[PDB]
Amino acid sequence: GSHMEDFVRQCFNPMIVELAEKAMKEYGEDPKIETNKFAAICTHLEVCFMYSDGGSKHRFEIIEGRDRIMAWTVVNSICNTTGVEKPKFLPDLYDYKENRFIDIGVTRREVHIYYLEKANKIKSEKTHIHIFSFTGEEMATKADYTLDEESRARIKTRLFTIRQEMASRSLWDSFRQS
DNA sequence: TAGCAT
Ligand SMILES: [Mn+2]
Repeated sequence: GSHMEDFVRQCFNPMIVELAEKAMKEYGEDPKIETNKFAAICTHLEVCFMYSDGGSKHRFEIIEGRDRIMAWTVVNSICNTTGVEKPKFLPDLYDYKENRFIDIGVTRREVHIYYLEKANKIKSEKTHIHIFSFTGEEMATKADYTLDEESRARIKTRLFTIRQEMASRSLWDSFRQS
């Protein structure tokens, strides 16, 4: 029974917490033990949903948050109807305005470190990468940041708030260093 | 699978 687990459950809304729990269990893993992975998955979900709220109403197909089988089904429907390349790893959103998949990532390292790791470990060229840090930096493919500044700014604000909440509980050093 | 580790 870790502090980190009880922190996560009062920091994120129940719908995000339930989707996180399902994602770790769908891959046979324990929120109670892998508490840093629990917090990261909740963080990734919250950013993806905040990001999809930033568009015009029909702009994005949400992939993140669905059962894996249904996620790939929706990816195949997009690739078959748009002709866009089928990504190798499950993306987070599909941008109907710019006709591309987006993979969002959140990092406690310098933004470019995770960006470059993603820009290889995913290879599948045409997928747009958008990285956010817990210090208010972002980095996106071709410096194309997809949303208005206000929509990205509220994401950066929320991430710094998660950081301060973890730090005020002495969970940040453990989280940052794991 | 998240993303930090290696
Ligand atoms: Mn992602």
